[PDB]
Amino acid sequence: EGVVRLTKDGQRLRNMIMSFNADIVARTPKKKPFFWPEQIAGFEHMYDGNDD
Amino acid sequence: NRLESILSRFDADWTASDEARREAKNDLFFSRVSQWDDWLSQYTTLQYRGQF
Repeated sequence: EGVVRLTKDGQRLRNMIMSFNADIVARTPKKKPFFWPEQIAGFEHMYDGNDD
Repeated sequence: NRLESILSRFDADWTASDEARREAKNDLFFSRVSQWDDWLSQYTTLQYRGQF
């Protein structure tokens, strides 16, 4: 046995956890408000993201 | 005869030190092959078994 045989499990688990967390970062929808379509009827352009 | 005496002596010595032999063999296997001493659970069900 060398030196990289006994660290395989921990390294694989580290890689899997980092991959799962990257998936969480990428595919999770961000924080946006919950609006009824009738609450903002005619006001849709106000919440686009502009600062006008 | 000689054969019977030799086998009797060997059997006495083997049986006297059985438990120490088994414990030392386990220590060798644990520190050289793997720390999951599962003779059974080889087809029971495949579950994660880390080596840390």
